[PDB]
Amino acid sequence: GLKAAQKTLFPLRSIDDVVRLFAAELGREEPDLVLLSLVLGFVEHFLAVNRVGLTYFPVADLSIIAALYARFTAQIRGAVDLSLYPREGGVSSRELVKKVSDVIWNSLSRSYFKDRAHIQSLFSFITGTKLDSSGVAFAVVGACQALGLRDVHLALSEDHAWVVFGPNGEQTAEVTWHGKGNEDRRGQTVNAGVAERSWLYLKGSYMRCDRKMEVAFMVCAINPSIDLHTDSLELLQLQQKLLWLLYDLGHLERYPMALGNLADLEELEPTPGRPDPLTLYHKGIASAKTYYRDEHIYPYMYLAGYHCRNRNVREALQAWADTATVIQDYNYCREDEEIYKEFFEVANDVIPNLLKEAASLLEAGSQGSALQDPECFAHLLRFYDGICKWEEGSPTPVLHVGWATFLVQSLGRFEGQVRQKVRIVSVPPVLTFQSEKMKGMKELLVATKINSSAIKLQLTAQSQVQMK
Ligand SMILES: Cc1c(CN2CCC(Nc3ncnc4sc(CC(F)(F)F)cc34)CC2)ccc2c1cc(C#N)n2C[C@@H]1CNC(=O)CO1
Repeated sequence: GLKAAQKTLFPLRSIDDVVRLFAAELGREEPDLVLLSLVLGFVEHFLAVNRVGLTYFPVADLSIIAALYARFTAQIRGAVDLSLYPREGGVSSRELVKKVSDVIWNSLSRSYFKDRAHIQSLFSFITGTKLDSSGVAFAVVGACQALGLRDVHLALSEDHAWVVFGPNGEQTAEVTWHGKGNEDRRGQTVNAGVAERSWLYLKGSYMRCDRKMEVAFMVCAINPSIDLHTDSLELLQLQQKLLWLLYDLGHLERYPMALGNLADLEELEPTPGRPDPLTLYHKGIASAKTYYRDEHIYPYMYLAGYHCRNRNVREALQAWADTATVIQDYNYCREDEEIYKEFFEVANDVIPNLLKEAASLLEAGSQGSALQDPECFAHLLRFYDGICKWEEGSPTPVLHVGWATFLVQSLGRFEGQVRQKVRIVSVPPVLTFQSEKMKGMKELLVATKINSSAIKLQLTAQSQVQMK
């Protein structure tokens, strides 16, 4: 349109007015992605990018939003000539989807920082011709909606986005980049990534959005950061209000990371009358088990982060052990570096800091430590084992660093008499290792004295010692 009914709430004068606009669109046949993203982007522009407004909330006048909306839709409609792409009866062709992706891609500024903040929305695309990676995929979907292509939907993994189209969403197409300067796979399917068991494509258990999940995505995509020290509290509150609206309407049911995002917000600002963060984290894991075969990593990472912030050492290590149990059924590929870096920091920064604080109290003489709990030691081992198994599914190993020095250190935080209580059982607390690297370490892990050189040899597959 804009249709008449889409315009009656303007001007938007408050974050509550924005929520009413999302509620109205979520009540329609198909919520208007372009309208909603433009509004979120406009508000974020004046609360996070250029804070020049003279009122608390940057009043959103219909004349401004309508002009931006008409600019987008006319750009897309003028550049994508549907007459050239006969549609098979509610089915978009791969050429048509590629054409929409090319129109978005070719409109982007030739040079900018692609990981800058606040370039996620259609407001940034229209005013700045800049988008970040997943913002390109979202803009393709909004453009397809504007063109009447009801079968084109956003597909989301835990670190990438693309589109699905055709009957039941059976065709996939890459429409944006991943990482930096990698392949130009635009227009290809994701079948190779699915078949290779790379985490980036979730073995095919990725999210296939309907339009209301596409609204949930843009709300998660809100970035309240003003700088590295300061968030906009008004943006955070808007994002939290919008996530509760989607929650109430049932649209986070199949969106684990949105439930974790909402829990993280509730931790900073508990909404009176709403469930606790811990309930939300477990709902996210429950969603991942129900809809995605328990193939997602972040539901457990959200939970581990919570337990870590609250110093529940046992429960953090349990959640990290669960994260590794998910990752072990993937095969490491270079495109998976983002989750690799997260595991690397957990192993080499987060866990050492937690166990160091535990060790200091225990050294003073205080009993009942997590360091005295063989279930805790077993979770630490399962965490390493899953990461090793993941790596073993790759082609070329050589994953240096972090791993050996802090593995040895973390092992030594537990006394021999605790480590010795874990039973490591082969198939065909109790632990079964899946990785060949940890299977070979079993007797080194329960020695009274941790043999640092032998453990490093085994973890690095180094076969030789210093000549002298
Ligand atoms: C909680 C959390 C976050 C937050 N993060 C979670 C994923 C969210 N993503 C998305 N959210 C919603 N929709 C989509 S859709 C999509 C794909 C698309 F973008 F392509 F679209 C992505 C995406 C973005 C916010 C980061 C690192 C975390 C944790 C917890 C832990 C631990 N334990 N860690 C590891 C760190 C390592 N180093 C440390 O110091 C401390 O722990």
